[PDB]
Amino acid sequence: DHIKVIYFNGRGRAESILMTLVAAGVNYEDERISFQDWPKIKPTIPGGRLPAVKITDNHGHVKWMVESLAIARYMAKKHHMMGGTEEEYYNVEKLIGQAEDLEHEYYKTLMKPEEEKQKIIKEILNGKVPVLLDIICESLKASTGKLAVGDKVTLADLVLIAVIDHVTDLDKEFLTGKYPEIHKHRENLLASSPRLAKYLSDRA
Amino acid sequence: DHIKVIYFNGRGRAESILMTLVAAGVNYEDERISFQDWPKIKPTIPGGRLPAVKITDNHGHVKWMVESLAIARYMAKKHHMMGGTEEEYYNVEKLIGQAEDLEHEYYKTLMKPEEEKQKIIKEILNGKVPVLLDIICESLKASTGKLAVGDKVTLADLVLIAVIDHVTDLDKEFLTGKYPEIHKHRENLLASSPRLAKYLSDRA
Ligand SMILES: N[C@H](CCC(=O)N[C@@H](CS)C(=O)NCC(=O)O)C(=O)O
Ligand SMILES: N[C@H](CCC(=O)N[C@@H](CS)C(=O)NCC(=O)O)C(=O)O
Repeated sequence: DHIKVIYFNGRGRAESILMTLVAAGVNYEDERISFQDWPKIKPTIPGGRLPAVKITDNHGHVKWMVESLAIARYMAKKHHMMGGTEEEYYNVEKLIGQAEDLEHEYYKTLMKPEEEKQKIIKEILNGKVPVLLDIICESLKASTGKLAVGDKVTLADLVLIAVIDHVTDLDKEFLTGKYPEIHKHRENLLASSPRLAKYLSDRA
Repeated sequence: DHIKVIYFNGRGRAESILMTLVAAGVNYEDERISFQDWPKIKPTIPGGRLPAVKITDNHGHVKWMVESLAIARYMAKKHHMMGGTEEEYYNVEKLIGQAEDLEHEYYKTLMKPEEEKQKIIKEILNGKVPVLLDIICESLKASTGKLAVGDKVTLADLVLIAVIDHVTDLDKEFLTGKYPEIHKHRENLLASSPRLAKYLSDRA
């Protein structure tokens, strides 16, 4: 199957999809759409929104998928990255939900004039952000292995790395000297997934 | 097992958990915590946040669960409400993600003075809300059965009903004469789940 991932230029919602395929060792085509080209392409995308995934097989079948984390969960399940038991499934989902909570705080800062952007950053960094980082640390602490859940890569590992990258976009040193569990998780994940480490280093 | 669901007084994040147990016919204890009693109870809750679920078996084991939709997904999976195939799993998750997007627009209106609350309501109702309602309508259209995904209740059905209830909290008539798929889905769901219909009618 040819898998084409269609998104805007950056690590936004598509990152969960990209990292899942990378970690699972699945080949795919990147299609980054520029702001200027979007109006033309928008009507050709079922549902008119990105990320979208177009899967084409060698017998002419075309499957369109939308909703970034639903795509990511589907692919993760296919490649045994959603937990091997019900309990591990719950713990995978628990960390995804916590990471997504944190992501929504980050979202508050987007498409705002610099002036109120810094006010929001200060608000969230003095409010919900450290609360969620600690809660995530507790989730990581409870793992029986080196990763979010056990010793094998799950979607939870991938969503966490992406959201932490957004936190450090807001304040580069926010995690410095703090949250040892999150730092250790990043080390362990990159150690366990050379494919992901290479991907993260290569990223434009 | 005794299942105790702990939340604040209302339909907020706990609703997905409550509706899942109701639809699956699982008995549980409701524990609603008042604003005034929260400070005392907060330290006794692992992670210090609600919803939380405490499950106690008849051999003294105590299991604590947090993160509302991770709990809901876990319970839904246990009771065959997350899809019967990978494709149905994806479609369940697609509608959950769409419904949660809509929920986050609703969240924008919370804990705001009446003045800017109405400005935000007008903004979202003229912006992302109708966009997401239509996208949800398309998801429903693509079902092979009467419900969100097939003919049997899934977590997607339940999350959708709860989020639509929040939209109508903001504007009672927003769906009137519009979004026929959403109206039909509500009818079909209540028809298919007398347990849920009774629960929704009884709600305080
Ligand atoms: N629930 C999201 C929704 C994606 C979304 O918000 N897409 C926006 C990203 S800019 C979009 O494509 N918007 C407007 C447009 O397509 O014109 C997902 O994770 O896929
Ligand atoms: N991701 C959410 C997080 C829940 C949450 O935001 N809980 C708030 C609801 S008011 C809370 O308990 N907050 C503050 C406190 O416990 O003092 C979930 O769905 O469970």
